[PDB]
Parts: sequence; C-alpha cells; structure tokens
Amino acid sequence: RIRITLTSRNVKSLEKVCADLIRGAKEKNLKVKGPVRMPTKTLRITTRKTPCGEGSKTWDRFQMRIHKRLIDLHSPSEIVKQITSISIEPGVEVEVTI
Amino acid sequence: QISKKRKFVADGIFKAELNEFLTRELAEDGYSGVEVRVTPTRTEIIILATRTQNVLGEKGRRIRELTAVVQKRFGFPEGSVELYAEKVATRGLCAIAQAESLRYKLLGGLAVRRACYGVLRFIMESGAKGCEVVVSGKLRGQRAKSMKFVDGLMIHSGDPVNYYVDTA
Amino acid sequence: GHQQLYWSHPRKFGQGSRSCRVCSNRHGLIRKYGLNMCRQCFRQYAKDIGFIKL
Amino acid sequence: MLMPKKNRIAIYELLFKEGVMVAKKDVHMPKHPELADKNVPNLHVMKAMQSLKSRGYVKEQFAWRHFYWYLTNEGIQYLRDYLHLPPEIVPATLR
Amino acid sequence: PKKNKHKRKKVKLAVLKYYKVISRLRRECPSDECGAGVFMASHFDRHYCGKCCLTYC
RNA sequence: AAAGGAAUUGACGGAAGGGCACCACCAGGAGUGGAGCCUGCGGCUUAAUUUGACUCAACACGGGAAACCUCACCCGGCCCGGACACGGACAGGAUUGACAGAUUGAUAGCUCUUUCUCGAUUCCGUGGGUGGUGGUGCAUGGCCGUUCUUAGUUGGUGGAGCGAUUUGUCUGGUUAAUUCCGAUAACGAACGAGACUCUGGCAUGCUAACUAGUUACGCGACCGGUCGGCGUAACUUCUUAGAGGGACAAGUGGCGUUCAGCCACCCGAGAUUGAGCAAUAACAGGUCUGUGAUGCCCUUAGAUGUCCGGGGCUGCACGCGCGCUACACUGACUGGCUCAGCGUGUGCCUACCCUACGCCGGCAGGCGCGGGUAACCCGUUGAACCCCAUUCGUGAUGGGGAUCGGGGAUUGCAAUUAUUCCCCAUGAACGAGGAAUUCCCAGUAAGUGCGGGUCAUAAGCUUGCGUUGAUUAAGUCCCUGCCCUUUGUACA
Ligand SMILES: [Zn+2]
Ligand SMILES: [Zn+2]
Repeated sequence: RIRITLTSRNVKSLEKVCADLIRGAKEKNLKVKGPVRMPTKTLRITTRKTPCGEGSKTWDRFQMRIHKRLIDLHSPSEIVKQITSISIEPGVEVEVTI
Repeated sequence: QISKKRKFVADGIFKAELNEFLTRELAEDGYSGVEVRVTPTRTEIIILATRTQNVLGEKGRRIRELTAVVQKRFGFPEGSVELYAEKVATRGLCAIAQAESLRYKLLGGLAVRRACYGVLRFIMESGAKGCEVVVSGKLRGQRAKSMKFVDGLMIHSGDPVNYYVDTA
Repeated sequence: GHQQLYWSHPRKFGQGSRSCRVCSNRHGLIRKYGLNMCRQCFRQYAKDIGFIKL
Repeated sequence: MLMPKKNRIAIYELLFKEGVMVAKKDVHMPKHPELADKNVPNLHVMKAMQSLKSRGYVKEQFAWRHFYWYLTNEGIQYLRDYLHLPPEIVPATLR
Repeated sequence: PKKNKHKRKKVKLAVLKYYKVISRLRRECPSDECGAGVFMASHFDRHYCGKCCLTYC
C-alpha cells in the first residue's frame, strides 16, 4: 500500500506525468487505483496598486493555484523505486509514504 | 512539519532572491535568468548566460565561488549544489540580455540615439517581428521627458502579451 | 553602549519586531504564508514567485 | 573597532576557511550563525569586513539585506601572511 | 556648561607596587578565571578585584 | 531684425450643429444633507500636537485601527556603528572593562571621587567618508492615477497640392465600439475595440477514487418506519476535477436603401454572466515617507546617525467629508425551530496557532488530556436575517443605549489620556430631516450575518463570501461632462 502524491501549480505537466506513471504501472500490471483529485487551494492576496495612496483607489488581485493529486498502489515497496525515475519533470514534486 | 502553501511560497521567495542576487552580481556575464532542477542526489542550478567566459572567472573560480555562496547563504548542505552555465541561442530575443547591453553601452557612454538605433537594428535583424525602446529621464538638458524608439509591430493587450511579448 | 540597557527593549511582539525581508521597512507588510514583504516588494516580484493576476 | 584578537582571528580564519563571507546586516544579533561557538558578534564581522573593504581587499555585493564578500588576491597573500600558513595550502575556491 | 570625557588616569610605574622587595604589597583575588598573579585593590572600607567585581568587608 | 501677405495642422471661444454615458438627467428605489456616536481633514492650543494630499484626479487615503517598537515629533542621558591614509602617542605600557560612594529618573565606569583588569585590534589632529522616513516629485527614474476605458491612432502603393499637408478615417443606415454596411480617388492593411485567459451556467456520456459519497446488504438500538449508528460489496446520481462537447442571431414571422442588422417566439441550462488585459501621446498630477532607485544641496560627535526612558500624533469657543446606529407595531423582548458559502490553521530570520472534549464559575476566563502542516481534527462549519407562539400597546414608552459609577478577567515590560470584554446602575437629542445632492437596471439595489487584512489584545474601515430578494426603465440630449464636424483668430 504505497501512495505517490503529486503537487503542482499547473495542470498540464501534472496531467502528463500522471498519465506517464499510470502507463508505466499499467504496462507492468500492478494494482493501481486511479488519480484522486483533491481540491485546489487558491492563495489570494489583494493589494492596493498605488505606492503613495493618491489616486482613485484601484485595487489589485493576485492568485496562485495549487493542484493536488495522488495515485495509490499495492506492491512490494522496493519495486516502487523504478516508477519515480521517469517523473523528474519540473513543476511536479513527488512525496512517497507507506 | 510545514504546510504545502508555505513550502510553495518559501520556494518562490528562493527563486526571487536567487534571480535578484544573480542580477546584482552578474552584469558582465550576459545574465538573463536562472533554472532550478531538484533531484535528491544533487540539487542543480542552471544559469542562463550568453558569454560563459566571464561566468567562470579565472579557470572556473567564480562558478565554484557561486556554488560556495549559495551553499553558505541559504543554509544548503555540504555537497548538494553544483552550478552550470547554459548557452542562450539568441541574445536579440531576450529582453534582459539586450537591456543589459543597452545599459552597458549607455553607461560606458555613447549618444543615446545611436545606442537605441543600434539596439533596434540588431533586434529587427535577429528575426523578431517588432521592438519598442523607451529611454527616459534627463536626456537633453535638465528637464526630463520620454523618447520612444519603435520598429515593426507590437501587440499590446489581451492574453497574448503574456507569451508573445518579452519585456525588461 | 552598556549591553545591559543598549537594545534592551523587547523585540518580541512588535511592529518593530517585524520588517520587510527585502528592503528593511516595517510599514504595510504582507504577513501571510511567510512572505513578510511589504506591499511594494510584493508587486515587484509577484510573477517571479508565481502569484499571477487572472 | 576594539575587539579581542581571538574573535578577529576567528573572523579572518573563517574567511580563509571557505574563501567567501556573507553577513546579515545585523546590528543587534548577539551571535553569528556560523560563529556562535568562538563567540563572534555579527557587528564584529561587518565592521571587520568594512575595514577590509576600505583598503580594497574584498569585493562586496548587497542584495535582500544579505552581504556578499569576494576576496581579492591581495587578500590571498594577506591572509597567507596575517594567518600564518604553509605556502602550499590553498583556499577552497582554488581546489 | 558641558559634559566632560573620561581620560585614562595615569599612575606612574605601579608595576613594583604589586610587590614589596618575595612579599607582595596587596592581597590576592580568589578565582578560577583569574589567579596566578591577580590581586585586589585595598581601599579604605572595601577590597577590590576587577574581573570578578568582588568587594571584601 | 524683422513688421507683413496667403495657406496647413493644433489649442482655445462668452459661435453653429450632431453623438455618447445612470462617474448625465427622465421612470423610480435605498439613501445622503438635519440627530448621538467612530474617523479624516480645516482651524486653535502645545514643548510636540510630525507628515504628504486640497474640483472630480485630497478629506475610513499613505493598505496609517499608532498604549512601548512603530516614530518622524518633545524633554534629559548613554553610543561609534568617524570605515582608510598621513603624522602625535606608545610594550618605563595605545588603552577596553569595572566593585563600593557622590551623581541620575535610572543596578548609565555616565562622569567625579577612588585605582584594579586588558595588552596593540586600540586612542589625538588632519583629510576624506558614513548615516538620514532631513529638504526640492519644480533635477529624476520605477510605478501609479487621470484625459479614458470614452473609441480613438497610424504606416505602404495610389490620387490631390511647388509645399507644410490632405483623401484613405465620410453625407447616411447600423453597432456596446473608426462595429460594420453603403456611398466613394481610393485599394489593401497594423495598433486600440473584438478575438484571447480566468470565472459563472449544462451533462444519468467518458475518467473516476477509505482524506469523497450514494445505495443493495449484515447486525445493533427504538414503537414496517427512524437512526451523521457500526462495519462491509456494487456503482459514480449527489462531492471533487480534468479531456472533449455545447450557443452560433443558428430556425421561424415581421421590419429593413432587401445590405449591415433590429424586434418578436419556439427548441433549449443558456438568446447582452462578470472581472483581468488595455493604443498614439501628454500633465510641471501624486510619490525623494516602500527602497542598499536616487542627482545635488544640507547635517555629520554639546548629530537631523543610533539607543533607553516619560511625553506626542487621542488634545477642543469651532467647521467640512467618509461611515455606523436609530427615530419603532412589517416593530421590541423572551422561548422554540432550521439552513450556507469564499476561505484561515504550529512560521529561516522571531517570542506570535486553529481549536475538539471533560471539570469549576452567571461572563470574559481558569485547568488538563487530545487532534491537526489540512477534502482527514476543529467542521454536517448546527451563522444571522427570515419562521412559530408569549408579553408590550403609541407614551420620548419595554424603541434610542449617547454620556456617566463600582467590580472581575485577558493580553503585554507597561493600559492613566478608561485598548478589549462582562455584571449592575444612568436614561440625552432623535418621532422620518429644508435649499443642493450621492448611488443603481436581475440574483441588481437593499436587509442580514460569516471569513481575509491590520493583530502580543482587535474593526463603526477595507477586501471577499454567501443568505432573504423587489419597485422602476427597455428611452432622450432638457441638465452635467466629453468626443467629433463645419467656422473665426493678431493665440503656438
Ligand atoms: Zn507586499
Ligand atoms: Zn576578582
């Protein structure tokens, strides 16, 4: 019961590496339960635009999304080293616990 | 331990301070940006520069010095950082490198207009579609004003200014 | 001076206990998520951290 | 400034230990981060490095309230003479 | 008026006033950070060593 | 050394004519202006009441809700953090620290009395510097506001002119829009608009899952039904979120130089969802108080650096503005009942956190075991208004809760000029506000609460979230601004 946990700020690299990891685990046919899409946390900081406070008080709205996914599989726990060597694309980082 | 959000924020502050410090040291090197790639055998930091021979110093003194100062300042461990230099293909399509080149021409001193027209001519000869250079300040006499140097076409609004327009 | 009264004031729990992590100012800080920058240094480096207007 | 000789030679031995120097703008930190043992203050390091700078022995940058110090080769022979060394021993930037 | 600065006061060759010639001319400071030559100044109602800031009587 | 003639572009008018916009009126709603109160600004006082801003484009604005720090500002004192070089000094010691006692507001070797420690880093004058939230945003950048989010702006070849320059970019129709149709010495284009990104609305069709649920079961508890009550096997309706699909004025009727389009109606989740982005080019617009962005001037050791301490920005014969709370019977007060949603959560620097549950109090709270770095624990987020019964009965009344007394707790080094909270007491104008005026067109105004910010304590402000949810318009240039065309100039 080893669960690999993926996190990024963009959806497309995370979707490519999750598709590649389930393709590498469906080619060897371990039991893989599919990607479980955890809800996105928006970090929003709403600051004022003007550096001295003189104008017509227009406000500025920043945000950043965190996309949080996982794959869970039942296997021997040293077979699991060979799948996480194809997943080294930037953005997405991998946290593994048992 | 620490949150996912505070981890993402603190790594973003690491990108910000690393690019700001590398701009403040490396004016001469053709510094345009940095590239982090982290694997737990060795954490790899890739510098974008157009001239590597000023990145190294004396037989590679300043790149091992740069490895040492990033190891010292951010609290990095003994032997997890090594430092590379990637060659950028086009200097005329990176605004940071050409912004430093115009800065170095005008700081080493030239007419402002022949500097800006050499930059606009090289950018339109490198294969871009367009350019715009504003050099503003105390240009002629003691009263400041705007001087704009354009050639070709430019897109100004919408979402395609985020991936078709390079600025500095 | 004396090292029993010089900087003897508590620099816990204050507006002088916190400052900008870039530009040494203490006013109009953004304290959330461990940024600790003031608002101007947020707006310079905003897309460099990844906080993007959308 | 009037410091002990031991904290001063620990400062100069730190600069010969790694080759570079970073301080943290701190007037009011009681101890240095690397130099808590050997009891060095941070004001000692910052004004010791300005006394190095005012003769031209170190190259300085300041970014994000962090100092950076890059030693000249005048400082290489000066730390071969002030710290008392065998002549085949090099700093870690040259190894 | 004005607040004056402090100048280092000059007793002249008191280095033989730590001894009497075999036999010392002032009394010893008990210490572990001091000792092996460190004495206390004997004032009229008190006795003073510098580093431990010790008063006797 | 020009005065003058003719002609082009622009600015301007106390000229003529069109056009647009709820930062305009009209249809109208909640209000504001009169009232107590928080808060900013003008004055007035102070030792100081620091400061920038004065029509939108100042006045709940500096994310500025300051008890110390903040902190500039006042009264008194310590401090080199005056870095290097020349010379004076100097191992018969350059000189750092220091007990008792006078001093002080101080357990400041601050200094004076007094006389030990330390041992060339250090002290004396020069030069030169350093530090400044000190000036001048009228020397400047960066960035931001505004003209303006109005719909404007410009090349290439061709025509017109000796020429500056003009047509292209317009009489008209149409558009949210120089958006298009059409006319046509113009033809084809570029920037802005639009396209584009994000969000909202649809899916029994796909992918799907103990940190998410449905349901067929198995058992427990209660008189077939109820169970968020305890655990299993199939599914993806409800939760999450990707990949594509989908709405295009496409279908119909009418109007329409039969052309742009406009109006009406079915099928449909949907027949103008909302925000970001933002051109030519300019203002003596604001910001040297975000900056180790700064140019020069200033001060630079009886400092405008820098620290510690009391004080200040909070003062009030007085104005102006943002706001809150109400002037009650659709109400007030007491009990019951039942429902959200954006999100926050243990920290390089650095002490600062969300809180379950049990015990003790009428509260703020006290005390302990727990959980949580998050779809896991707080959390089914048992939110307020709204709903259902009790009482009150038009009274300045049980509305109004301003001002004002004693007490308890929390934070913190410290609450006086009450920070906050709760107990009890006290009952001021105010009964719906005059000339002027502010804001607004569908989940909109408005009513009502809950998160984020600032924060050791924390919201009458701001930024979002939802909930209950309408009247009125489907247009005009009368008013107020603005753009455009023709026109006048001795204005540039
Ligand atoms: Zn910020
Ligand atoms: Zn002693």
